[PDB]
Amino acid sequence: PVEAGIYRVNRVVNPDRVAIHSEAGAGTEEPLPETYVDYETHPREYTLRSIST
Amino acid sequence: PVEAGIYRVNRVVNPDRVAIHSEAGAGTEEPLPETYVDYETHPREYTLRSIST
Amino acid sequence: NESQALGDLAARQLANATKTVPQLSTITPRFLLHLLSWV
Repeated sequence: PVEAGIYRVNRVVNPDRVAIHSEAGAGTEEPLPETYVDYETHPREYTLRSIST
Repeated sequence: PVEAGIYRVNRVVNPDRVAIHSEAGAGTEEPLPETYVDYETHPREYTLRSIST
Repeated sequence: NESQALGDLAARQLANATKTVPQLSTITPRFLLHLLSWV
């Protein structure tokens, strides 16, 4: 259901830019990466269309 | 079951003549089509036939 | 043109849009994490 005829689909942009750290062995005391999740500033919006007679 | 031995099958004629309006985008204030559903004036009638001895 | 009623562009300023949570395209079913047993 759409409450007022407008549907907005929000999407993540650049999913490859989220940085994670994984250790293979003998963990150290190095600084961790700092990141965030970015969104699209112009998401696609759907508005309902009519079929009538 | 047939109540009195006669079965009439009513059918729609010219189903392609029912006009509908569908909008692709940015709906306007244009007049809507006016239509109806037409029937066949001479439908086929089935009457039961006897198998007896 | 000479409009006879209120338009959609002006009318939608009073309406709330339905918003989804952000969609991540890198999500996978991750069947291996469900197939294994964890000790």
